[PDB]
Amino acid sequence: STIGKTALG
Amino acid sequence: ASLVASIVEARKKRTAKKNITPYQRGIIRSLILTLDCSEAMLEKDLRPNRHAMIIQYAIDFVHEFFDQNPISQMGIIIMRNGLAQLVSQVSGNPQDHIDALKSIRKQEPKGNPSLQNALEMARGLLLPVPAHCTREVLIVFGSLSTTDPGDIHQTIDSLVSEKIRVKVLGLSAQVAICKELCKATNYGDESFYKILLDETHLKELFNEAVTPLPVNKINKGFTLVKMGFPTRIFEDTPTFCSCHSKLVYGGYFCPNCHSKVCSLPTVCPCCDLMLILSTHLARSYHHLMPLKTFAEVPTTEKFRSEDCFSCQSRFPILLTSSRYRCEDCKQEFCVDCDVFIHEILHNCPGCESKPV
Amino acid sequence: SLKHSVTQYLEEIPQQVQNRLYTSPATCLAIYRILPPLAKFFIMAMVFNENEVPLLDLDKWVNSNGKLQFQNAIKSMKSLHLLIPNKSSGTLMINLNPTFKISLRNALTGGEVQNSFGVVVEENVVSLDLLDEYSANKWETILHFMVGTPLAKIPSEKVLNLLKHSKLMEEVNSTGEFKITNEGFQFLLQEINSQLWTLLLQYLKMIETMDLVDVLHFIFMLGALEVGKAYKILSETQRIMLQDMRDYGLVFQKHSIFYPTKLALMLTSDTIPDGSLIVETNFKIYSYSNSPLQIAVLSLFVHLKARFVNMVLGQITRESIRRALTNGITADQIIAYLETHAHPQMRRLAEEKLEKKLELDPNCKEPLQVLPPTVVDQIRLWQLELDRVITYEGSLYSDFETSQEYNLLSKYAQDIGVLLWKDDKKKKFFISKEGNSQVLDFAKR
Amino acid sequence: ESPSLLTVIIEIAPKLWTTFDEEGNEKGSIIKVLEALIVFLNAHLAFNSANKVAVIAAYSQGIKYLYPESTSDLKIINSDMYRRFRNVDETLVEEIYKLFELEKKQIEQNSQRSTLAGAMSAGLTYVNRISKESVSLKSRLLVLTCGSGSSKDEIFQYIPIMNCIFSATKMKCPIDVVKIGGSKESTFLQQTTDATNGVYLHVESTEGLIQYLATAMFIDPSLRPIIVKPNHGSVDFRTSCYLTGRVVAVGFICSVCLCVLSIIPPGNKCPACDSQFDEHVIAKLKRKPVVPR
Amino acid sequence: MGILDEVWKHKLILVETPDAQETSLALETYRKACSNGRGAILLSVARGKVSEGIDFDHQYGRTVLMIGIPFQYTESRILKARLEFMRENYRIRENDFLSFDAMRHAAQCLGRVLRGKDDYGVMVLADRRFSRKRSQLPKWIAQGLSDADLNLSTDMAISNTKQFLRTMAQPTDPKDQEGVSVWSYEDLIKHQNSRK
Amino acid sequence: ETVINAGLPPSEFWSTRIPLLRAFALSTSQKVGPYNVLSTIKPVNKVNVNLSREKILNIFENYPIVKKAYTDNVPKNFKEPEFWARFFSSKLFRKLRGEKIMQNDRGDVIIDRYLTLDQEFDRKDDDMLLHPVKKIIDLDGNIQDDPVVRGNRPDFTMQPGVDINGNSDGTVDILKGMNRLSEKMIMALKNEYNDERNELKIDDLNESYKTNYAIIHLKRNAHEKTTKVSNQQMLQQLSLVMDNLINKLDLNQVVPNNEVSNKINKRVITAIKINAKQAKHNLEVKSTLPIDLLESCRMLHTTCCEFLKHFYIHFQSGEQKQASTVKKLYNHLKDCIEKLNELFQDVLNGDGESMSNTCTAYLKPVLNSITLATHKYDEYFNEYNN
Ligand SMILES: [Zn+2]
Ligand SMILES: [Zn+2]
Ligand SMILES: [Zn+2]
Ligand SMILES: [Zn+2]
Ligand SMILES: [Zn+2]
Repeated sequence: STIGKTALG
Repeated sequence: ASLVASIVEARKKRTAKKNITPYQRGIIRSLILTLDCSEAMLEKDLRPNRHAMIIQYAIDFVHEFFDQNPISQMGIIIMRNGLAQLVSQVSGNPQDHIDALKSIRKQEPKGNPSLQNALEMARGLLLPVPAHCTREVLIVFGSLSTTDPGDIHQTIDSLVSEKIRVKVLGLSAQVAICKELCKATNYGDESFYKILLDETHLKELFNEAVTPLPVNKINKGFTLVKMGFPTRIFEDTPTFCSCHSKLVYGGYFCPNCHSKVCSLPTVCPCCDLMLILSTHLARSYHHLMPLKTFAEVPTTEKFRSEDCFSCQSRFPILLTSSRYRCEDCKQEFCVDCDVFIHEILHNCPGCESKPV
Repeated sequence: SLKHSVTQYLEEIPQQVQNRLYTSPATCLAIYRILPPLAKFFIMAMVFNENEVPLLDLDKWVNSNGKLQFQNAIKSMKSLHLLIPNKSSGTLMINLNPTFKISLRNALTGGEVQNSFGVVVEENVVSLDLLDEYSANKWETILHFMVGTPLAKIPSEKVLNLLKHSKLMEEVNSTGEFKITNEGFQFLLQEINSQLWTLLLQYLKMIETMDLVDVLHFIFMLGALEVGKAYKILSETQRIMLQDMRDYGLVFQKHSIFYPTKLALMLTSDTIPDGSLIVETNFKIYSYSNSPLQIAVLSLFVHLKARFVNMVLGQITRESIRRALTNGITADQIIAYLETHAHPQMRRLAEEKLEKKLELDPNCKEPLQVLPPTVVDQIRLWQLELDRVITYEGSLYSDFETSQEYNLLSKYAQDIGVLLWKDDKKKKFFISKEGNSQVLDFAKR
Repeated sequence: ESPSLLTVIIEIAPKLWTTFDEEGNEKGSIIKVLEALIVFLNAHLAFNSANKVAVIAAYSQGIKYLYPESTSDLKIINSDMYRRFRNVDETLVEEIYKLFELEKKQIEQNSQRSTLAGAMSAGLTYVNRISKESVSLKSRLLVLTCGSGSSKDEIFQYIPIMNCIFSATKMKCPIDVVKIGGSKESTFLQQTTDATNGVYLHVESTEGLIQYLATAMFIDPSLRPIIVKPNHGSVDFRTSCYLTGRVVAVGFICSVCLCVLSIIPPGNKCPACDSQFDEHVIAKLKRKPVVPR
Repeated sequence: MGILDEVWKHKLILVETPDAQETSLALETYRKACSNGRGAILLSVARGKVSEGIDFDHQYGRTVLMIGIPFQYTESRILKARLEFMRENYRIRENDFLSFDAMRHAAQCLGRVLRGKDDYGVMVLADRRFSRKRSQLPKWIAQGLSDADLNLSTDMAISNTKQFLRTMAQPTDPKDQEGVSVWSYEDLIKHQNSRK
Repeated sequence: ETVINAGLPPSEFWSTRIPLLRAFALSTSQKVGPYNVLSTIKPVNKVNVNLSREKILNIFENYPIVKKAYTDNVPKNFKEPEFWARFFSSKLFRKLRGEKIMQNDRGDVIIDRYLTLDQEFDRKDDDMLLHPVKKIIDLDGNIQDDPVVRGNRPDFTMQPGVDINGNSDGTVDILKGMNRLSEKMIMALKNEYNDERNELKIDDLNESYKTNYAIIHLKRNAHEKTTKVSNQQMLQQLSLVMDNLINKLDLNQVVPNNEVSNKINKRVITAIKINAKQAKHNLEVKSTLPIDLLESCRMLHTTCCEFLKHFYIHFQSGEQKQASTVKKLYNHLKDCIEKLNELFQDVLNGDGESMSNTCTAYLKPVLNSITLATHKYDEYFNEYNN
């Protein structure tokens, strides 16, 4: 589950 | 009706256990374990695959076999690529056999099995073993066809000449040659070839082979074996071991050549007399004089007491009294004690308490 | 946690107070049971020997492997002043506290105990009918008030005041109501034994001038008493505190004689399942809990929809999780409650998934998950929504004549950990309101 | 950090204790051990509330359970004593009170063999039921024996006691032995203690037995690996010959019934299995060492 | 197609041939392979010479596969003349006799598998038309045939065969067959007394 | 170590290692069983077919004709690889594997010339296989049991298929090949390296097999180990303990005195210290000696143990003729004692006595065993001989 990882961009 | 069903079911099961006599059994034995590692092992009948379950249960059998029989020695062979491959020399060290089986884990089975090649290799392995030892072969066969380079019937006759008894645990269905091999080598007994019917039954078949087999009247092997009991020695400075030539702090000093051996029970590396402790002999006494099976008391007859003699557990009031009394001392026991007193503990508590 | 939390509280007690506490054998037995298992071994050996024993011999008693345990055992004993060291003739001797040694010896053997354990009256009362029901009702009532659900009966004023002063279940006069904070929900999650000590420890802290030693002796003594078997009513401070425990349900009085409650026995030490629930990917919840408390606690962060006698069914909605987070509950607690009360079917299905995953690729190992991943992720994301925008209170400093002064002020604020934002290009920096006074004082000097 | 069941097997035979009392200056020394045992049980119960206790007695005409009292009252201990300890102590004192009365009634009856082996077997069975009932308790066995009194025979006691070692090892249940007798050590009990990671202790005088029990015997199964066994003796793991009856360093065993023999039996036949032996094989064994002529 | 190649891995392949002596040698090899554990498969004709007399018991016969109904060549002048004569004289329908002739030759092959009562073997009648001819089999063969097994596929038959062979290898309780499937002298005397 | 510098006879060394030698020999003296090698080869336009040395050997063994064709062409006609390419493209390969011989194809010019030789070999093999058959299963007699029967000839469905011209279809030829291949495999198994009556009898009706396991009843009467009060006294003691227990029991008295408690504690600690001295040192264990010296000690110990093992084997052999061999072993054993002493002297002058004590302790048990062997041998030699 990816929640805290930096948002893609 | 369930409670009475359990009792009658137990009685039916207990019926097979009712008959027990002190059959003479060879405590000292040499067993060559042959395992089938061929394309037939890739089948998924036994999850995950036949190879994995056989190898895993082999490890348990090795541990159980050397715990019940400490003096015995064992060897491991595997049929692979149409040839019999030796994976561990016949010895009395369980660790070596366990390690050999562990290595075989990764090996992928392939090719066809060869009973003759395995039996010929097993025949050679069981030659140096002393005469007093009872030769034994435990083949775990999984295929339905055997490809041999020669006439296997000659090997069966040779095995009978060398007094080698073969036990075969088939996996799929009966095989004509396997049945003949077991029957011929077991003095005509046809009960030494068994094919399982599910995963659970395999463990029971493996555990059964642990116990020593009875010997026939005609066969004679009575003899004496020279042995000694070494004394554990504590030393401040480590010393070289005669068995492995390695530095070990402690060991057992031989009572003949004073050579130190890392572990027991093993043949002395110098004067080749089997060193053992009194406990090793003790473990096998219960086989010689098994404890007589208990008979359930009738409900009508009165009971000696309201509580179990050994563990003091009240017998449930309940249909049929759940009391089992030992014939020799006539003292009731519970169901838990009945299984315990005949599987783990090998002496009836009441009999020892009785003063003669 | 009781084996450690209670130990920490005892250590904080002054040495003189601890020596007084060891007078009662009953307390000594309780203090004996809380020490590490290795400490028990050494203490018991020293109880029956009236002589000094060197520390080296005690070290020799332990094997090489268990050296770490020995270090912990000696530290714990020294912390509680149980072992008194003496240095003389170049030898470090250790002896047991005479007060603790004598009291502990009296407890084990038959001797004078000054009626510490009480006196039996031979008047037994059925526990399954009255004492158990009384204990459940009192604990049920106090817990219901803690959860916030309406309930006609109100807890006594003394317990209400303790909760008000207590950190958990914060109450706000401006709102005019009482609400559950993060600590309050943690208390609910904790087992009965942990919950009981949680309240008892707070009461011990609150009481000032009822002597502390007298209260502690009664509490430890209460554990010794068995369910039922009333004992004759003991210091005056104990009597009033006994009434307080009665309000808590720890003790039952017929009006003369007080019957120890089942909770008292539970206070001594430790010792489909009820309360379990199923969470589906559709966010529905079905809890097989018939207890009134289980429904109330679940309703805190779940939008209940209907109920049967056998079970209660609801659904997680943005409103429910939002309400719980606003109260003060963290998303981690919400998942923890759901996982610990997972239905056996969910556990069985999760195990099957893990087995299949291991079969596909046993090289990689992952933790077993009982709840569906999506439900957990959605709850976590909802919490992140509340913290979407962060607001700080402070002041902004700018318009600096020289860059050096601005840099020095920014560095000073960062050092004391009160700088929130800075920008050298604009020569501006914003600091927290807490550090505003410190920054202003530094600027003046 | 888990409960540990403690089973005590105490051999109380008037013949053994009477000899010990007569040999020593003290009279009625059995009381000292009995009272010390009560303190020992209290100490075990104080270690942890969860753990339990069991006591088994092996008297002349059989074995009885001192505690727990069978489901099927005099005041002897202080009433103010803690109820948890008082219950065990009161029942034990009542049971031993009755047991001594039965022994007095059966004094005329004569017992030619000891019953320690039966009690040890009974104790192991009690351990088994406790583990079966609860699913999760460690177990331990303590044996109190007196060696001052003369023993008519002990070979019969080898097989039963030896079997218990395997049973104890399977459950990983240590068995400790405390001996109060003239002889420094035995041969069977000592082997039992060292074969299952247990403590063996011998005390010359009954006085001060509590110190021994509290310091040495008081090793719970939870912390067995980290504690060092105070036992100082060394077991030999040897057995006496069938015929000569002497400890054998190098000897012979027949493959049939597995019985030790220091020397070749007369008649070339095993004393035990009554089975003949080939003359050729025994001749090979009797061969003298090869020496230059 | 290469199907025989896959067969060669598991069993030797022996085939009946017009020469009588060569067929005898094939039977000798087929028996030897079965006895020594190598395993062999015998391809023969239902209406041939091997079916009339050679008994494939115990290890020799563990599975019998009937590839089609052994029908006679319908377009034969001799057969047509006999059928017409039989119909006019003995009043036997042509179709009835043809089924009778085919079934007798299939039944005889099936019956060569068993020598005693301990012997076991799996009989396979691989043909669509055998489904409706169950009543024409010998009574003892029909009794062992089940309704579920009346119309089967290859996958179902193989799964059924595997379970059957596994079960039949297990030891049988003597009490089960002590006095029902086999009679001792005492049992025979008891039965005789009961009749009288 | 034990045969170059030691000088022990090479033959004696292998005497005690027989099982290891036998296992090694059997690891290469066993061969797989016969099988249809050609049926395993699948060509899988260009097609790649793989071969292995084991595969090549199997083809030669099962099919002598291929071996005869190969042996001629090995270096002479062309290189080996070209042979297999020609062979697999020839009609001989098709015939050998039982494939029906289609209309004359390209095949191979050279290999096809051996078809006549292959047919001759097959005829010879068929003659060898042919032999009298047991009358129980014989089928020639059945057809000839009525030599005069001249009934109607069977339809074409009961006869081998024939072509329009009347020539044989050719299916029977491949069928006979299967029979020949199976017979060749089974006959090859039986290499140099009333019966029917028993089979016909129904076994199920025979008497059930009865076990004949022996039974033994051991006598539990063994000798006792070898290097009383009156009833009234027992009753008096029993009464005294009975009165004491009922009267009053004081658990406080259980506490020991100051002096006795110290003595009890001292004894327990002393035993613990001795035990603790052993439990701290109860992959190879770390050694203080240098690696090079340690390895030398390992070599000396290993050779010393080997000498002792052989000496005891001959000493206990119980054969007078072994005396000659025993003498040499004894002399070798004596020399080892000097070597052990010599090594200690070298360490004494090499390590300055610092490691000499450690080295002596390491080799002390083996040295004690060797000197014991000499004393036992000398003592027996002295009295018995003279
Ligand atoms: Zn070693
Ligand atoms: Zn030796
Ligand atoms: Zn029981
Ligand atoms: Zn009995
Ligand atoms: Zn014997």
